[PDB]
Amino acid sequence: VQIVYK
Amino acid sequence: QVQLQQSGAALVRPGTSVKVSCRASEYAFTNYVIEWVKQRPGQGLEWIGVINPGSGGTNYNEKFKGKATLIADKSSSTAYMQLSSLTSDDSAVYFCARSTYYSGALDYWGQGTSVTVSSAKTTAPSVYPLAPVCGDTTGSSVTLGCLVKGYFPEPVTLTWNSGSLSSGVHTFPAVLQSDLYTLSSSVTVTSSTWPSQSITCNVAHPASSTKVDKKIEPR
Amino acid sequence: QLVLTQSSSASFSLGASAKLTCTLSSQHSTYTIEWYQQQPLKPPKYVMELKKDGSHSTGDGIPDRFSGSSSGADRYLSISNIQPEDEAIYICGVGDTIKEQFVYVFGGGTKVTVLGQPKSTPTLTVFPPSSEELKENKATLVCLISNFSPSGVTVAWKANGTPITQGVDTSNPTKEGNKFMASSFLHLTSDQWRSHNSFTCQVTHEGDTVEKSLSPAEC
Ligand SMILES: [N+]
Repeated sequence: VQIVYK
Repeated sequence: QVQLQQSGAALVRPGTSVKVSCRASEYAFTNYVIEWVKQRPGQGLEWIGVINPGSGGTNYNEKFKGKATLIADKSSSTAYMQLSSLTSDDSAVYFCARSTYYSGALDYWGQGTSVTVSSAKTTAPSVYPLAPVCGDTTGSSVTLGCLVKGYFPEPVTLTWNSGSLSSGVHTFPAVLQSDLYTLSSSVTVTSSTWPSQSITCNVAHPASSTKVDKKIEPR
Repeated sequence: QLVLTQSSSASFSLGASAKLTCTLSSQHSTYTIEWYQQQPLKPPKYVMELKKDGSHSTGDGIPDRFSGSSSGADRYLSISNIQPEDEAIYICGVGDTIKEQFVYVFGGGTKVTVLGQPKSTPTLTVFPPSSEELKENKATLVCLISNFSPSGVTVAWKANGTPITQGVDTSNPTKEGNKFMASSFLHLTSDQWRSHNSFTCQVTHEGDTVEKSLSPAEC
């Protein structure tokens, strides 16, 4: 799945 | 208003470094991240990287890993992108933009910083008076011109009769051919005004500490 | 592998309905994307976030003319009653975190043209070469294009009514009040200027053509 961590 | 304000236009030489600044205001600096976007002049957007101000963590597009260095200062609420080893490829508009830790939306964008990597040398313009060919002198109005050819860098200031001619003036932004700028300005007066009264364009090139006044004479 | 493919830069009538497509790479079918609007010489603006189910959340000052929808890997931006201000390049973006490494990628953009806009036809001013410049064995013909809206023009020079394409520098259109202005320069030798019957500056705008010719000949 799409994962967005910055 | 959420705002990001970047440093100004930069004209630098190949092989050099540049440092663009991105100052955040009216939002919590360390509750969001800063991302940087390249745009070459006729091309699409290219993503460079992101700095997490609160963590100091960086993520970068692989292409810019040896080119861009991203840093943020919490105490100044300011984000910086250092470009190294500048080639003419590095010549673009660089944007900063706000994003969240956990979603993709670049929701607010800086104004941008034009970075120009150029070798062009400082050149005073040749100024020419433009009078109409005889076919263009039989109207109720008459339009005169000024050609400012082969100058570098920007800008030039152009006025007519030292600013006493203000309406019916159209001053066109410069075209760039081979690292020299050219521009033209027109002024439209009633045919009863010229040539009976004197019309002169005043061209100053601050970079070369030069000014030229060209009187428009009938051809 | 993370790839955004945008449908072909297309045109819509003023007040018609537009449907742009941003298609995800097969394996990234489920992904949330962002739409961005870039207007002439403006920073990009965040338009919306759009999810697999077609649910969406729009950015600051985006009218409710803009909605989103999804079908498999396809992400759609729909503009109802399209306006002149909607003229822009629409760019999609998508984020993902692969190896704890975050990457953002943009599509190539879709240039959106709004047809049948309020039309102001260009004024041409064409200047011959100055005596001074001719004495230097050179000749710049100047075409000044003003008082037009919307901004889209092309410029063609003619020599004795045949195409001349070498030595032409044509500006982009820029704002001048509530209209646009552009300039074009045709660099000749003094012999080329003297040896021809006529030169033409020919401007196209919204299906119209305006032209202004001048001659070296005596009146
Ligand atoms: N499209």
